[PDB]
Amino acid sequence: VSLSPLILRSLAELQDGLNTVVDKNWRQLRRPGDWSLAITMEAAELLDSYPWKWWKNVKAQPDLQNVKIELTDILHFSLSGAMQVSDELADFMFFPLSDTNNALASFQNIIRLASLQRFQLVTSAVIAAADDIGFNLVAYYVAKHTLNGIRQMKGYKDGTYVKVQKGVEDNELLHGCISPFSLDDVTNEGNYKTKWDDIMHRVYDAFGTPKEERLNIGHWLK
Amino acid sequence: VSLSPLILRSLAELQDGLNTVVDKNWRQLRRPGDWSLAITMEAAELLDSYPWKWWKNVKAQPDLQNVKIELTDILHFSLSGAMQVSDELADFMFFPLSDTNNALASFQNIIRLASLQRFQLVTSAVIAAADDIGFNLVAYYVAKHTLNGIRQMKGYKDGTYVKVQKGVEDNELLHGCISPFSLDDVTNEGNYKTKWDDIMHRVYDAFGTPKEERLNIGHWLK
Ligand SMILES: O=c1ccn([C@H]2C[C@H](O)[C@@H](COP(=O)(O)O)O2)c(=O)[nH]1
Ligand SMILES: O=c1ccn([C@H]2C[C@H](O)[C@@H](COP(=O)(O)O)O2)c(=O)[nH]1
Ligand SMILES: [Mg+2]
Ligand SMILES: [Mg+2]
Ligand SMILES: [Mg+2]
Ligand SMILES: [Mg+2]
Ligand SMILES: [Mg+2]
Ligand SMILES: [Mg+2]
Repeated sequence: VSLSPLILRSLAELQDGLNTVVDKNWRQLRRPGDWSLAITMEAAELLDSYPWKWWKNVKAQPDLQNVKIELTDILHFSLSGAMQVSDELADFMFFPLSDTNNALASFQNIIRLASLQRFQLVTSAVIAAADDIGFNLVAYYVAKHTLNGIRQMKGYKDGTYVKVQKGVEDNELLHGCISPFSLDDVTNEGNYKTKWDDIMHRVYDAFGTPKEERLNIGHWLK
Repeated sequence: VSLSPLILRSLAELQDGLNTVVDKNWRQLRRPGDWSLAITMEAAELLDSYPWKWWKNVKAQPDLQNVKIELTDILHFSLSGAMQVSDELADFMFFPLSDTNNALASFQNIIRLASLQRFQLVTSAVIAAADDIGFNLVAYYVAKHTLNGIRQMKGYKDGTYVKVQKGVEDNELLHGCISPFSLDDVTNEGNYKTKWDDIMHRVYDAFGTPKEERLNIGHWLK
């Protein structure tokens, strides 16, 4: 249903920090329609994790691990949209999402909500989806946030980064960085920041980031 | 603005024939929401032909030739949707489409129209876009229709087809199959069918289709 407001605020802080790595003055440069488009396009990636096409590889299997990654990407963009516009559940999300027909309908409705700039509702939708599917959305967020920062360090913005190397997409390495961590670990009121820092360092390890280039949890929090 | 109704009807006939190659009973198996999803996903391909991302290869150039292909793909799906539901312009398309901001807005609005199952309006939008950009939509349709059929012959539906070979995407070969043909050639009331047949054989040539496997224009027309 919902995250603790203190956890949500820390996620928002991380998101602002990441947006600032991309551009120092992102709050002036970006507009709500940018985040609508970004969510639309991640939702298309999410939809394409399923075998929806009736004319192309009809017996393909759903990439349910990639679903987690794309929902996490949507979260980054819905947090970002919410920092620019206030929006001023059971209608548009259909459970269980393990049913492919429910997933295709629900994730198409995320596109509609994005186009209406209902970013907070999109955030609520992703939280509800992670609860239904049963994955650790907060831990996924911290891990992908870290990979996002790594990508920026390694030339994503100037077109020199390569996402798939030796048969492995960078995103795939995140699953094992996160699996040691429980839901309680990453939402505990007193100790969550240390566990987020642990996730970050596991991701930096996975990409061989030199120690001097690593940004710890405190870099991101206000 | 609009095509001749006789030209539109022949396109619809070709579309029905192609849909029948994919599945004999497509008219029972498919539902309007399928075509909405298909158009959404082609519109995402269309949007991704532009350098819209502010965090990833920011100085990339638009793939304006691929725009033509993706609009043509949308047409196939909007024709198909219109065969299942009646819908029972200047608001949602913004010219010139050579302006990237106009294109991103317009093509996002195609997604909205698709989700509303306004398939005839989507068709009108594609016709208007081709008129504005200045490409031969009918010739593009016939060429991609032919490649679509070829793909089905070569295992697209069972996952054995390879779209990009030796650095060239199959779609790229279509441009040169079409460039000899004028707008008048492919819409002339008396002779258009022969010119469509010519396009088809040029596409079969490009993919080395044995003569016995080729389907001529008459296969597709009622
Ligand atoms: O201003 C931005 C731009 C991008 N992203 C992140 C969010 C997603 O997790 C990720 C998606 O990158 P792609 O793989 O689509 O390129 O980018 C941000 O957080 N802020
Ligand atoms: O029932 C169908 C399914 C697919 N297509 C065609 C339309 C598009 O031109 C093409 C897109 O194929 P992809 O490259 O997305 O897979 O498929 C049809 O015409 N009818
Ligand atoms: Mg993406
Ligand atoms: Mg992806
Ligand atoms: Mg993604
Ligand atoms: Mg496609
Ligand atoms: Mg394409
Ligand atoms: Mg396409």
